[PDB]
Formats: sequence, structure tokens, C-alpha cells
Amino acid sequence: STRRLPPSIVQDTILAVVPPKSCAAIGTDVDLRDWGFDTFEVASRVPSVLQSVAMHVALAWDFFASQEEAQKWAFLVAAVENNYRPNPYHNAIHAADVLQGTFSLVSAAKPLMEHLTPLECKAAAFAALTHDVCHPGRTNAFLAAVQDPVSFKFSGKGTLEQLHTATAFELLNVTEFDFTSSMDNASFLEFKNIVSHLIGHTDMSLHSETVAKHGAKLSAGGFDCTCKEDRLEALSLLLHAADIGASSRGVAIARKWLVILQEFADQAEDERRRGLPVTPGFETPSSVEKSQIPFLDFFVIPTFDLLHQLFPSIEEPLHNLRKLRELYAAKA
Ligand SMILES: CCCc1nn(C)c2c(=O)[nH]c(-c3cc(S(=O)(=O)NC(=O)OC(C)C)ccc3OCC)nc12
Ligand SMILES: [Mg+2]
Ligand SMILES: [Zn+2]
Repeated sequence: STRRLPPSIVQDTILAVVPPKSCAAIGTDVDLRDWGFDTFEVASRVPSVLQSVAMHVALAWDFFASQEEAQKWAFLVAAVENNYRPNPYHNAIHAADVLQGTFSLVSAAKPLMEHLTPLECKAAAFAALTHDVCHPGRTNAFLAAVQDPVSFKFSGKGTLEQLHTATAFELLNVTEFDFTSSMDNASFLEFKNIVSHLIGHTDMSLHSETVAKHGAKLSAGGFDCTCKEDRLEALSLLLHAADIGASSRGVAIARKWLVILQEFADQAEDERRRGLPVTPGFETPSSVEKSQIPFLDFFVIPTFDLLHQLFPSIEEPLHNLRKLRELYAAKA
């Protein structure tokens, strides 16, 4: 607080209470569990796909004992959406997609579902919801490169992830948003640790490390769901898969999520205007489809291949990635 830095490009948390939007029915019960969910399409014709998804998840997983708790969750989600920037990719639509994705993967894994506690389900849902809150549409490396105050505040790996986590807790701390206020001090602590773990592990830098760790877990026999640390690890793997898994939901849906390149193009341009070195691979490439291939082979496919070995019933995402790769490979 003594060193002189430039103003941050990340916006401070907005604690203001904002009227929640109308939660239009966004599909069937089977539809919400379906990996084929098209988040952009829904956002297309409803007031808020994030708030509609959030409420359907809370109701499907029996989150509330009283209408009071339910109202706080509704106000919370509304305020979380009020804290997502209008980015091409890292926006409230991405958050909704990850929330529904997490909800979809978890409920597709019978054993994990048969063992998850109601508190772990709330924590997983809340984490998916807030995992990218206040994201500025610029990477952790860019924040460091421009010496953004948030890089100095949150030291070590995952600058943004740490910020998303703290922000989610500041919001949850607002009385009208605190749907967990009736929780015991011990339960709330378990809640925070779970949430902190889930969001922290969305940090892309941990990829090599996590794939290796989960591969070792697989060799030892996979997840023992009667063990809470194991359920935490499992949730962590599924949340992550959901976060980077839009391209596994189907060819047509994958096409809609190529907006990530728009954020890349923007950062590349931002860097040029600042006179900084341009991030490799961020400027628009000659062929979008073919540049996607090494990224799917390196990050996405391995993730869903491992996920399929740890939860043998979850096969759809991997087959879709393959169909997608084949299409990109054929492209001229
Ligand atoms: C930086 C070049 C790597 C890359 N190539 N391509 C095609 C993609 C791509 O399509 N997406 C990403 C990507 C990169 C990120 S990122 O966290 O902003 N950058 C990042 O951390 O990259 C890692 C390797 C350090 C986040 C999401 C991404 O995909 C959306 C799920 N990275 C790449
Ligand atoms: Mg993120
Ligand atoms: Zn994300």
C-alpha cells in the first residue's frame, strides 16, 4: 500500500443490491442435466441464463429449507452477474455454462452423487457461479506485465483465481446475499475451504500438475467417494473440465465459444498499444480451426480422456471432442 503502482484494470466488487431478473423456464429437467445444453442459445432468449440456471440447480439439488434462503441466493446470483464484465468469453454466460456443466457432470457420475453432502453441492454450485467474477478479459501474465495492483496483492500462482475467490466471499458476506448465514461456524468453514479449493484449481497453470496427479489417482484405483478429500478432488476435476469444456458439448456449440480468440486479439492489441511484447498465439491466426487442434490435443482432450477413465460413464464429451477435431482436421 506504500509502493506506487498504476490504477488496476480490475474493477472493485459491486456490493449493491440489484433486482434479480425473471427466471424463465430454460428447458426440461432432462435438458438441464444434458451435456448438450447450449448456454449461448438460451442467453439468446431469456433475461438471464445465469440466474435461470442457478435457480434450477438450487432447486434440483434441494438447496433451501426456507423461502428466505432461496431469496438470498436469488439476490446473490443477481449481484454476481452484476460483477461479471461484458467480456467476449469470461462473462456471465461463461459462468452459467460452467455452472450447468458442473451440474451436468456431477449428476452423470452416480457414485459421486450418492456420496456428496448437501453442503458440498452448495459449495460446488457457488464456486462454478463465481469462479470468474470480475475477470478483466486479460490473463494473469498480462496483469503482471503491466504491474497491476491485484498482482501485488495476490502473490504466487493464480492471481485472478485468488481474486475471484476473495470477491465471491465479499459478496456472500452481504446480508441480503448470504444464503449460508444459517450455517454453523464449522460448516461455513468447510464451505469456504471447499470453495477456495475449487476456484483455485481453475488456474490454467496447474494443468500438467493436475493431469499427472489425477493419473496417479487412477492407477491407485480412482476416487473413493466415502472419503471427503477424494470427493473434493473429484469435484475439482469436474469443475475444471466444465470450465474448459464448452468445445466438447457439440460441433455447433464449440463454434460459438471461439469468442475466446476475440479476448486474445484484444489483449494482443492492448499489449501493442502499451508498447509491450505481444503474447505468442494471441493475434488472429491464418486459420482458426487448425490452430484449435494443438490446443485440443494439449489441454482439452487429455482432460476429458482422463475424466472418462476416472468416471467410465462420462463418454459423450470425449467423443464430441474427437468429432470436433476430425472436422477441424478436414477443413481444407
Ligand atoms: C496462448 C495460446 C494457447 C491457445 N491456443 N488456442 C487455440 C487456445 C484456445 O483456444 N484457448 C486457450 C485458452 C487460454 C486461457 S488463458 O488462461 O487465458 N491463457 C492461458 O493460461 O494459457 C495457458 C496455456 C497458460 C483460457 C481459456 C482458453 O481456452 C478457452 C477454454 N488457449 C489457447
Ligand atoms: Mg478463470
Ligand atoms: Zn472460467
